[PDB]
Amino acid sequence: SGNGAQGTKFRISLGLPVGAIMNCADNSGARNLYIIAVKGSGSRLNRLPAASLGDMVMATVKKGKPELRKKVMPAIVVRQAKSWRRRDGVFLYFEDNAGVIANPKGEMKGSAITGPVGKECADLWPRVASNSGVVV
Amino acid sequence: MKVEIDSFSGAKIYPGRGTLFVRGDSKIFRFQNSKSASLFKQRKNPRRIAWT
Amino acid sequence: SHRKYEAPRHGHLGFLPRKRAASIRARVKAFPKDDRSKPVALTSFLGYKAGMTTIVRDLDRPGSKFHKREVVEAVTVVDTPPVVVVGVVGYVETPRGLRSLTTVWAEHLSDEVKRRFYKNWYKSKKKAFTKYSAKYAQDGAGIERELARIKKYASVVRVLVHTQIRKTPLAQKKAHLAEIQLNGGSISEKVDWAREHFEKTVAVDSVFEQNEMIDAIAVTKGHGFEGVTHRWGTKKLPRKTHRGLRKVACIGAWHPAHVMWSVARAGQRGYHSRTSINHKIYRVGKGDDEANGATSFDRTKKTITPMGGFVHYGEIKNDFIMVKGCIPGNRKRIVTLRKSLYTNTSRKALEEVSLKWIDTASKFGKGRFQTPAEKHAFMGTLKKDL
RNA sequence: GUGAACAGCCUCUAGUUGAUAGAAUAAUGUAGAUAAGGGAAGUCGGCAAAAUAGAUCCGUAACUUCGGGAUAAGGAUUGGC
RNA sequence: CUCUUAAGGUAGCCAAAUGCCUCGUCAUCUAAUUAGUGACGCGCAUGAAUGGAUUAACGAGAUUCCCACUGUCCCUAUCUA
RNA sequence: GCAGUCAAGCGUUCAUAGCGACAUUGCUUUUUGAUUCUUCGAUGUCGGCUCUUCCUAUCAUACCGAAGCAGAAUUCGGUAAGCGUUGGAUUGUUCACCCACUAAUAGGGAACGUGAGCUGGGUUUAGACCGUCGUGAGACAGGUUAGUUUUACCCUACUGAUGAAUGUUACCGCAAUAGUAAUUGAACUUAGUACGAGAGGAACAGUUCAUUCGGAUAAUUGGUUUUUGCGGCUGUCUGAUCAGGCAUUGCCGCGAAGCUACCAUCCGCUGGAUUAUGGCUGAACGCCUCUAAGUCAGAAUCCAUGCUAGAACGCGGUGAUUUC
Ligand SMILES: [Mg+2]
Ligand SMILES: [Mg+2]
Ligand SMILES: [Mg+2]
Ligand SMILES: [Mg+2]
Ligand SMILES: [Mg+2]
Ligand SMILES: [Mg+2]
Ligand SMILES: [Mg+2]
Ligand SMILES: [Mg+2]
Ligand SMILES: [Mg+2]
Ligand SMILES: [Mg+2]
Ligand SMILES: [Mg+2]
Ligand SMILES: [Mg+2]
Ligand SMILES: [Mg+2]
Ligand SMILES: [Mg+2]
Ligand SMILES: [Mg+2]
Ligand SMILES: [Mg+2]
Ligand SMILES: [Mg+2]
Ligand SMILES: [Mg+2]
Ligand SMILES: [Mg+2]
Ligand SMILES: [Mg+2]
Ligand SMILES: [Mg+2]
Ligand SMILES: [Mg+2]
Ligand SMILES: [Mg+2]
Ligand SMILES: [Mg+2]
Ligand SMILES: [Mg+2]
Ligand SMILES: [Mg+2]
Ligand SMILES: [Mg+2]
Ligand SMILES: [Mg+2]
Ligand SMILES: [Mg+2]
Ligand SMILES: [Mg+2]
Ligand SMILES: [Mg+2]
Ligand SMILES: [Mg+2]
Ligand SMILES: [Mg+2]
Ligand SMILES: [Mg+2]
Ligand SMILES: [Mg+2]
Ligand SMILES: [Mg+2]
Ligand SMILES: [Mg+2]
Ligand SMILES: [Mg+2]
Ligand SMILES: [Mg+2]
Ligand SMILES: [Mg+2]
Ligand SMILES: [Mg+2]
Ligand SMILES: [Mg+2]
Ligand SMILES: [Mg+2]
Ligand SMILES: [Mg+2]
Ligand SMILES: [Mg+2]
Ligand SMILES: [Mg+2]
Ligand SMILES: [Mg+2]
Ligand SMILES: [Mg+2]
Ligand SMILES: [Mg+2]
Ligand SMILES: [Mg+2]
Ligand SMILES: [Mg+2]
Ligand SMILES: [Mg+2]
Ligand SMILES: [Mg+2]
Ligand SMILES: [Mg+2]
Ligand SMILES: [Mg+2]
Ligand SMILES: [Mg+2]
Ligand SMILES: [Mg+2]
Ligand SMILES: [Mg+2]
Ligand SMILES: [Mg+2]
Ligand SMILES: [Mg+2]
Ligand SMILES: [Mg+2]
Ligand SMILES: [Mg+2]
Ligand SMILES: [Mg+2]
Ligand SMILES: [Mg+2]
Ligand SMILES: [Mg+2]
Ligand SMILES: [Mg+2]
Ligand SMILES: [Mg+2]
Ligand SMILES: [Mg+2]
Ligand SMILES: [Mg+2]
Ligand SMILES: [Mg+2]
Ligand SMILES: [Mg+2]
Ligand SMILES: [Mg+2]
Ligand SMILES: [Mg+2]
Ligand SMILES: [Mg+2]
Ligand SMILES: [Mg+2]
Ligand SMILES: [Mg+2]
Ligand SMILES: [Mg+2]
Ligand SMILES: [Mg+2]
Ligand SMILES: [Mg+2]
Ligand SMILES: [Mg+2]
Ligand SMILES: [Mg+2]
Ligand SMILES: [Mg+2]
Ligand SMILES: [Mg+2]
Repeated sequence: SGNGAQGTKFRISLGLPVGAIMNCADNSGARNLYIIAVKGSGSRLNRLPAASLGDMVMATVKKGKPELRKKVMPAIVVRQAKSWRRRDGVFLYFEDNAGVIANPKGEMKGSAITGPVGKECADLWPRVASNSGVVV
Repeated sequence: MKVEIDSFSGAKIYPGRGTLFVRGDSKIFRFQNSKSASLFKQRKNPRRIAWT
Repeated sequence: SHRKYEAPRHGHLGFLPRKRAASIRARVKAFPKDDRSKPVALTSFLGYKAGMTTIVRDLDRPGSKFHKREVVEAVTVVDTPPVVVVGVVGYVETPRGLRSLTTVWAEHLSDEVKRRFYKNWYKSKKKAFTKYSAKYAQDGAGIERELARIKKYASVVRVLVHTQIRKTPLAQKKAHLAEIQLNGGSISEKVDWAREHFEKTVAVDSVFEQNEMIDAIAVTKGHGFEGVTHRWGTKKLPRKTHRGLRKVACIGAWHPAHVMWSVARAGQRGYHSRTSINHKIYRVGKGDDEANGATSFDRTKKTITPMGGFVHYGEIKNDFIMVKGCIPGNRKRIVTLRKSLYTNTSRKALEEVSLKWIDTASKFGKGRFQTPAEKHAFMGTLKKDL
């Protein structure tokens, strides 16, 4: 999470450190999302901040509509490739890393999400959950 | 509790076991272990794998 | 001078010296506060760690994403045959601390226990408690009047119990003997209870119970001499560093001109005494039972031992405690299980659990089958058989 | 023999089997490997490592002293019978 | 037009391995650039075989960035001699 | 660099809520200087990396007092160093400056901590280009490029490991002393409430999670592979086959076991005494006053509980003690 967020994530395995580039699963016109910082993130000497499913990240768009580039913006993680472990006992993992552009309240800039979305993310951000395709 | 089935080896997947893969489209995949997972990532074929 | 950036220190200074324990049996350093109003009780219990397995159960935690849902948890199964009382020891308050005043032993002592007092049993003349028993012979007096003094002195009464190690798949024939504090009412009623339990048996279900949090006192699996990197946690030095990099770089400032008690050095890792608390009891096994591993839901007649036996341990043919998560020490090693030193209302502490399913597949590999019944009821018939 | 080959790898003739030895396999090393997710965020600096690679057939930019640039780049293929 | 010791910086070129001020100003590249490049030039102290400017090809030379690559790192673990 | 005394002024009004001029008393030794006492038969000279510990002039976190404190936010002050104080772009830099996260991104010391610990980017040998200077050889805290980072087996210290002697040998124990640990954020709810004209907008109790740290652990998932365990492949060699050798483990796929990861899972206690402060009763002083006597409440503090070691010259209970 970070805030603007409804509910609470149980901890899930991190896979998207600073510098990770993930796919942009929305119709915003952005193709990349370059993670420059993670919202929750604590501090530890030389730990890269790393996001996981359904966290809010600060990101920049490396590829897409010119208007959408050379600036930082919140994004929300809807898919991660790093396998994580649900309390129901299953280690699952999506096939790529996707994120959706969002404002600080959590409201997507887009209106549609290509790809499936992990439920943990959907439960965190209703507005994400709205425009979502298949969830989990 | 539910037992699943390996979508490669046709094995029984009791809870906690193996891995769950959520492909591009949304087709969910299950492997009881790292072996049938590896064969799947290798693009082998259950129909030609004698123990499946 | 003032480190460029801050970080918390590596390691815990409260678990020093990182030296090898002085007994593979970890010492119960504390017993619960006695409430001398309840029946006479054992406070801890001996047992052998047998291995782990997985569980399934609905969680009861109102206000959680996973409330009224199934979770899968890891558990450890400790092999717990009934223990046997062979004496009681009497401790008196002094301005120098608790003091053992006398110990009184049972008349007949099992071979297992006797073995404990020898280094070379086989070539011994086994004279272990041979003269002591005579104290009983003369109708009483001797013994009779030592119990007498534990009664009038002694602020605390411990029993001497020992494991029946032979019920265990363990090869070790020598048994384990430990003092266990009695926590039922009145000194007198305590030594009475001990007296009456001489040579007799005590089982777990008479001490522990389901949903109860208990502590686990054992000696950590050893690893011998360890470098600083793994022993303390310490960052790895860069690739380019000459003379090795699994070190720490600055063992100290110039002043104090002494390597200090608080910096990481290589040495022993493992084989330490740990007192791990708040492990919740998910199952009290009955040895006579043949549905040890069964459930109100999963009705099938199976015992707790996984297919192929607990790896490096064997089968559980005895009573057992099955506890949530993990406990210190490794398979085959003696554990003390102590009941909590406090009354935790954690709500997590208070949750009553009902197991729905107990994993009983093989652990010696990527197991696929719970019962050989099930295996064959899937594989078909093989080249052997029929 | 393989192969473009006095390459590498295996062999025949000939020649050696000589470099203190035994028991263990802690830390730390020297030398050789691998690593989920991320992918230079490490660092003075991609140092070190990794990646590419043979051959056949397609394809190939700016620029240029018109000779080059050029294996530019970018693709497909490759066994056995 | 003028002062001065013979004259008084042309053609070019540039914060360049030559610029003090200086981390120059503008533009560009980045989330962010004492870095890089393109430009500007009263240029402390550029400048014409004390060679100036251009320049294809070439370089175990100095430097910037991209793609690929990866245990350099996040953050360590494991194996062999 | 930091802190005071004065109180002209600022602060609608009002010196002192928060500030404070003209003057003036101090403190500090991470600045720079001044000196030249120590080292020139030699104390390795910047930065960073790594790690420990200390100071407090406190940035965060606990509890308070104050306000020009309505609420929210903030600011001033007390007890407080128990606990934390980060990820990056440019630079050899310390410094600086931006982006970004955050509860907060406090300032310092430890031979300007730390080179038989690293690194060697800068600096400052010898090669070389420029520019300024010089007739020249050459010079230049001007720019630039390339430039060997040695030894520990000794003592001590630190980490772990044995161990003679107290009749012998064994078992169970005591606890002096020493160490000691947890940390921080959010959501829900309280509540669109208290307060407020509006804008806005809290907290205690309760619930769920998370950050950082610590200790274990290996059911599970993942990593590792000389299980050279099974299979596949290239070259060659054993006449063929079968089955094998050699290719410094020939290659590739899977691969149990062990080891192992916020890449995995579990676990991380509760009593007291205080501090600031606010009070009680109460004189001094027939009033008044938290204080003088006495005394209540009270903090991330302290002391215990708990947790680690167990004094090898601290101790207790108990068993057996020789025909070769
Ligand atoms: Mg760093
Ligand atoms: Mg800009
Ligand atoms: Mg595996
Ligand atoms: Mg500091
Ligand atoms: Mg180590
Ligand atoms: Mg070196
Ligand atoms: Mg296993
Ligand atoms: Mg010869
Ligand atoms: Mg030799
Ligand atoms: Mg290998
Ligand atoms: Mg990797
Ligand atoms: Mg990539
Ligand atoms: Mg850096
Ligand atoms: Mg960098
Ligand atoms: Mg450089
Ligand atoms: Mg360089
Ligand atoms: Mg290289
Ligand atoms: Mg590699
Ligand atoms: Mg590879
Ligand atoms: Mg041409
Ligand atoms: Mg073909
Ligand atoms: Mg003149
Ligand atoms: Mg002219
Ligand atoms: Mg001319
Ligand atoms: Mg110029
Ligand atoms: Mg030029
Ligand atoms: Mg320059
Ligand atoms: Mg860039
Ligand atoms: Mg750069
Ligand atoms: Mg330029
Ligand atoms: Mg010139
Ligand atoms: Mg000339
Ligand atoms: Mg010319
Ligand atoms: Mg060259
Ligand atoms: Mg006023
Ligand atoms: Mg006034
Ligand atoms: Mg003011
Ligand atoms: Mg001097
Ligand atoms: Mg000298
Ligand atoms: Mg010295
Ligand atoms: Mg030297
Ligand atoms: Mg203070
Ligand atoms: Mg106060
Ligand atoms: Mg006022
Ligand atoms: Mg106000
Ligand atoms: Mg507000
Ligand atoms: Mg405010
Ligand atoms: Mg002040
Ligand atoms: Mg401290
Ligand atoms: Mg941070
Ligand atoms: Mg100093
Ligand atoms: Mg120094
Ligand atoms: Mg030194
Ligand atoms: Mg050195
Ligand atoms: Mg140097
Ligand atoms: Mg240098
Ligand atoms: Mg030189
Ligand atoms: Mg240089
Ligand atoms: Mg060189
Ligand atoms: Mg020496
Ligand atoms: Mg004697
Ligand atoms: Mg509401
Ligand atoms: Mg108002
Ligand atoms: Mg709030
Ligand atoms: Mg660990
Ligand atoms: Mg295992
Ligand atoms: Mg033959
Ligand atoms: Mg045949
Ligand atoms: Mg041979
Ligand atoms: Mg050879
Ligand atoms: Mg081989
Ligand atoms: Mg008072
Ligand atoms: Mg008083
Ligand atoms: Mg007074
Ligand atoms: Mg009173
Ligand atoms: Mg009091
Ligand atoms: Mg505390
Ligand atoms: Mg504790
Ligand atoms: Mg002891
Ligand atoms: Mg002793
Ligand atoms: Mg000694
Ligand atoms: Mg003794
Ligand atoms: Mg005796």
